Amino acid sequence: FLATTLERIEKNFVITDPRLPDNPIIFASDSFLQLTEYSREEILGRNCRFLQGPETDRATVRKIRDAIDNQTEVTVQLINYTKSGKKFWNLFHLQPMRDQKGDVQYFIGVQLDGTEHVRDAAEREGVMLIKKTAENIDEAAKEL
Ligand SMILES: *[C@@]12=NC3=[C]C([C])=C([C])[C]=C3N([C][C]([O])[C]([O])[C]([O])[C]OP([O])([O])=O)C1=NC(=O)[N]C2=O
Repeated sequence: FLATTLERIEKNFVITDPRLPDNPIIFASDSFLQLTEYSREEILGRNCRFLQGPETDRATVRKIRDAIDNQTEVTVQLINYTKSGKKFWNLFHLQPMRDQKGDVQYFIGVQLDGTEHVRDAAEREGVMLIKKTAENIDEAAKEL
């Protein structure tokens, strides 16, 4: 699956379609593929939960479930795994994308990878970056 211009935006993100069974990934940027080690054909049509593994905090996963069910934004940190099983920390931001009547049409997820759980200045700078990125992608996705 060749990258669309959207997917060549130089940021780590995915877009899912909550109309399709299990809210699957339909767009995944090249940097997301580089991070996770999967090809685009391997992850399209799958729910993002395949990135989770034994050390993933399930309490945090439930925070994300609740955000999606209530169609609201969330920002959390959790451990995720690459295809080859390497752990990374994921500073993750979710937000819905709404149409001209205000209904959610897609979800946008922005991921910032790190080697540790961040706090204080590193957390603040991380969250500044992922929120700004989410806004950029919301604009890009308006024409999908
Ligand atoms: C995945 N990012 C991500 C991006 C979007 C836009 C969405 C909608 C979800 C994710 N997930 C969360 C996952 O798909 C799921 O929502 C949760 O596991 C909670 O639901 P379940 O049914 O499992 O309780 C992401 N999960 C990750 O682990 N990493 C991300 O990058």
